[PDB]
Amino acid sequence: FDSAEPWTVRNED
Amino acid sequence: FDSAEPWTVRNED
Amino acid sequence: EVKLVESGGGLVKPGGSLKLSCAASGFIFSNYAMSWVRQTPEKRLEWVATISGGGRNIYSLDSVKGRFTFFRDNARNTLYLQMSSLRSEDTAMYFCSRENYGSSFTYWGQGTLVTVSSAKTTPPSVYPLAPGSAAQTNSMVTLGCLVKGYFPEPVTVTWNSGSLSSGVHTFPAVLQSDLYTLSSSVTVPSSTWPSETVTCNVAHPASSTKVDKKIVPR
Amino acid sequence: EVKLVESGGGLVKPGGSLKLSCAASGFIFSNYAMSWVRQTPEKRLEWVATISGGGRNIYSLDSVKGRFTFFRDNARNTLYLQMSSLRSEDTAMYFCSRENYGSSFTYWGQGTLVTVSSAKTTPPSVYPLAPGSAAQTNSMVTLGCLVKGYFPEPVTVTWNSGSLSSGVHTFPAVLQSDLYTLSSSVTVPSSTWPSETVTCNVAHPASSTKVDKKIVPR
Amino acid sequence: DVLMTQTPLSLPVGLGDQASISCRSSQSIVHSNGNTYLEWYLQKPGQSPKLLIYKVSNRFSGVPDRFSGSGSGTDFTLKISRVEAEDLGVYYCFQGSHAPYTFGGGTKLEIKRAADAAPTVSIFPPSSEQLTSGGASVVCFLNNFYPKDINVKWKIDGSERQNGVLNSWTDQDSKDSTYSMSSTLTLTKDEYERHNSYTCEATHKTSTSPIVKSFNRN
Amino acid sequence: DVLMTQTPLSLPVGLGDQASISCRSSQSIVHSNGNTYLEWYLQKPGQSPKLLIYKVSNRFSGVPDRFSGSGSGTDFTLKISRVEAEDLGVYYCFQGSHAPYTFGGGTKLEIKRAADAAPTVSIFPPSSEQLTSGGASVVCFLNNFYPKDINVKWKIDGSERQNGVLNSWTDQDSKDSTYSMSSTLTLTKDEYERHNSYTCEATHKTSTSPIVKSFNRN
Ligand SMILES: [Cl-]
Ligand SMILES: [Cl-]
Ligand SMILES: [Mg+2]
Ligand SMILES: [Mg+2]
Repeated sequence: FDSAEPWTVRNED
Repeated sequence: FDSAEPWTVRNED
Repeated sequence: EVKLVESGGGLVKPGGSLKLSCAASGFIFSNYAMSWVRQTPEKRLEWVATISGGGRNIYSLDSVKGRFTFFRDNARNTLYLQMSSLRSEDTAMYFCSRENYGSSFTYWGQGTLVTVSSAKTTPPSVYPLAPGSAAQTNSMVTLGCLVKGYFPEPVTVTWNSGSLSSGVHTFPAVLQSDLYTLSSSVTVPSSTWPSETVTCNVAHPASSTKVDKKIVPR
Repeated sequence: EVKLVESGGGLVKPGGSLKLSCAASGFIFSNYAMSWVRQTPEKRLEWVATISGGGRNIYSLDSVKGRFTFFRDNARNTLYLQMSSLRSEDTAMYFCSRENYGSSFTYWGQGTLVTVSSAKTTPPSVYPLAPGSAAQTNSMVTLGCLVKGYFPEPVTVTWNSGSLSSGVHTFPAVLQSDLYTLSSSVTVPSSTWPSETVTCNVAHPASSTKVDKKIVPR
Repeated sequence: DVLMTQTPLSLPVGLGDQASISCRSSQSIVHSNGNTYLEWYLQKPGQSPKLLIYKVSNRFSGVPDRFSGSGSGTDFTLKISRVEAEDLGVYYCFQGSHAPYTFGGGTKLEIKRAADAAPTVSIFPPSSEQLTSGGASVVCFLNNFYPKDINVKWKIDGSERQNGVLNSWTDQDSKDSTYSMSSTLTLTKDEYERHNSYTCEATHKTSTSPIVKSFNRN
Repeated sequence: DVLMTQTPLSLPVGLGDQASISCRSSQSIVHSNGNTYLEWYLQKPGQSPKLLIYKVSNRFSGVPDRFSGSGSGTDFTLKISRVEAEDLGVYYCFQGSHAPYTFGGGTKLEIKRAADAAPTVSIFPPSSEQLTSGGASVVCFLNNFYPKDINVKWKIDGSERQNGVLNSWTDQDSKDSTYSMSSTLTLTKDEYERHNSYTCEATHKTSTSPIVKSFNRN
C-alpha cells in the first residue's frame, strides 16, 4: 500500500 | 438462357 | 491493386449531354463485365447498365434507352457513359463497378456527381466563424467556416491543410433557391487560438475556386 | 464526448525548456488520474508519469526527476508537462491519456511532437513531380510532390485541398544531415490530367509555411 | 419488374447485440441458370457501397463471420450476430436475377449508445466580411449529443424566427457514437442591425431546462 | 525494474486465421492490491495506441470477442481468434503494477495476402524549378506490391549509384494489403547535367526479369 499512489479510479474494482 | 446476357464471369460457378 | 476511378461529372442543363469515364487498373480489364450504378439525392441505389467484358452485350434501364450510350475502350482500360437528353431524374452520384464470379458489384469506384439543373455555376463565399459566447475557462474553443451560396456540389473543406483533423465536424450542404450552403466546425485547445493560426481550406472544383480563410478574433 | 488534445510540441535546443499542454473535455476531469506516455523515434512506448485526479500525487520516471514537472489545472480541464534540461533521449511524440476503473491508459490524445536538436528550423521547398516515362495508353497517371529539406517534423500533405484522397500515397520523412525529405504520390485518370488541375498542398506549421504546388506537364 | 421491399428503414442496436434486416421480392428471383443472385451491400458514412454477401448466403472475402445471409424464393434476411461500431451505415439488398435489376430501399444501422451526451452548443455572429457584402448569417453548432431527439429554435429579441433558417445533420460514425447538428439563420445586414439579441435554444433529454446560447449585437 | 519481453517482433497471418502474441515479464507483476495490471494496446497506422485488454483478460468496451488475453505471474498471451484487415498495426503489452511502468517492444501484425501484386513503378526527372535553384532530385515510386521483398537500385548511365539516395517505406493498412516504397536520388544541377540516362531498377517475385523505368535527359 502506498498512500501516494497516483491512480484515482484505476485500482478500484 | 439469353445469348446476349452481359455478365462475363458472374454467372459461372 | 484493383482500382476504379470515375470522372467527368458536373453541372449540365436539362436536355444537355455529358460523358462520364471510369478508369480501371490492377486487373485484366476485358476479362470482366462492368456496371454503372447511380445513387439519387434521396440516397436510393439504382442499377443503370451492365456491359460485357468484350463490350458488345449490354443490359440497361429502359428509361435510359435512346438517351445513354454504354461502351468501353479495352485498349485503354476505360469504361464510358455517354449521356444525352439529360433529365432531373438523372441527377445522382454515378459509380462504376466490376463483377466477379457469383457477384454483381464486387469492386466499386468513389463515384462522380452529375447535377442536371438550369441553375448557374456559382463559386462559394467563405466566411470565418469566431466566438461568440464561449466560456474563457473552457479547455477547448470551437471555431468554424461558413461556405455560403455555391453551385453545384461538391465542396471540400480541410483545416490547416489537413493538420487539424481530429476535432472536425463538416456538415452536409443544404440547397436553397439554387444555392448550397455548408458549414464546418473545428475544436482546438483554447490555449492555441488565437496564439496559433487556424485556417479553413475550401475548394470548389466546379468553379476552380480555392479559399484559405483564417479565423481571426472579433 | 471524451476528448484529449495535446499541444505545445516543437523544436528545442538541448538544455532548453518547453511546456506541453493537454486539453480535456467530455468528462469530469478532476475525477481521473492522467498520464503522459511518449513514443520514441524507434517507435518504442515509454511511460513518463501519472498524476492523481487532485494533482498532488505523482509517479514519474527517475530519468526525468529534477527536469520535468507534472501538474494540472482542474479549473481549466488542462494537464501540463513542463520540460527543462531537455536531452536528445527526450525526442518523442508525447501523448496524454486518461485512466479508468481497472485500466491505465483508457483514452488517448493524438500526440504532440517534441524534437530536441541543435539544428535550425527550416521551411520546405516543394517541387512538382510529373512524367517521366509513362505509357500514354495507361488509364491512370501517377503524379507527385517532393517536400525537400525541412526541419523539424511534421509536414502535412493534401491533394486538391482534400478533393483527391483515394489514390494517394504519402511516404514517411527521411532525415539526412539535419533536414527531412518527404514525398507524396497521387494517381488520377490520365484523361483528367493535365486537362484538369492537380495541386499538392503542403503545410509546415513549425515555420508557418504553406505551399500549393500545381503539377504541370514538362 | 421486381420490387424489393426492405425493412426496417433503420435499426438502433447496442454494441455486441444482434440485428436482422429483411428483404422481400415481389416475385421469385431465381435466375434462368438456377442460381439466386441476391446480394447485400453496406455503405459506410462517406464511402461507396461494398459487397458483403452474394448468392443469398456467401460471404465475400474479408467479410467477418458475424454477417450471415439466408432465405429463398422471395424472402431473405441479413443477420448480424454481434454489432461493432464499424458496422454503422446503410445496408442494401439487391437482386441481380431479373432485368431491370433492383435494390431495396436500405436500412440505416445505428448504435444505441450506453450513455447519454449533452450537446456542446456554440453560437457565431456574422463576420465583418459578410456584413460589408450586405448579408448577416448567424450560425449555431450543436455537437456530439446522444440521443438523437433534439429540438432547436432561433429567437430574435425573444421571438421565434422561422424564415431564413437552414438545418444540417450528421449521424454517427465508427469513431463517434454521438450526433451533431448545424443551424444557420441568414438575414440582410440591415435586418440584422434592427435587432439586439440573437439566441440558439435547444431542448434535449440531458437537461430539464433549455440549453441556450445567446449574444447581443453590442 | 520490470523488463517486458514481447515476441514475435512481427507476425504475417492470412485473413480469417489466428495469431498469438506473447509477453514475458522479468519478475512477478502482481500489484500490491492483488490485481495484475497487464494490458494490451493496438496502434493502427497513423493513429494513437488504443486499449484492447486490461487486467490480463478483460476486454475493453467495443473490443470484439476475437481478442482474448490470458496468463499469470510472468507469462501472458494475446490471442486473436481470426484476423481482419482492420487488425493491422503494432500490438504492445504493458505492465502497470510496479513503477516505473514498462511496455513490451511491440509486435507488428501483417496480412499474408492471398495473391501477389507487381509494383507500379514511376520515375520523375528534376523539375525546372529545382534545377534553377541548383539541385536535381530524381524520384522513383514503387507502388502497391506484394510480397514485401523487393530490391531497388539507381543507375546513372548504367552504373549503380549509392550516394545521395534516400528510401522511404509504407506498410499495409486496413484498405490496402499491399506495400509501397519511394526512393529519391539527389544530385547537383551540374552533376545531373554530366550524365544522360537515369534508371530506377527493381527486382520482385512477380517478374523473372528486372522491372525497369528510365529516362534520358534529352
Ligand atoms: Cl462482348
Ligand atoms: Cl491529489
Ligand atoms: Mg448485449
Ligand atoms: Mg484459414
